[PDB]
Amino acid sequence: LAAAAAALAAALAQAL
Repeated sequence: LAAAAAALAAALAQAL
């Protein structure tokens, strides 16, 4: 679950 959370966190960061 932390692995998944981090993946998505990165996606948002990279969006900008």
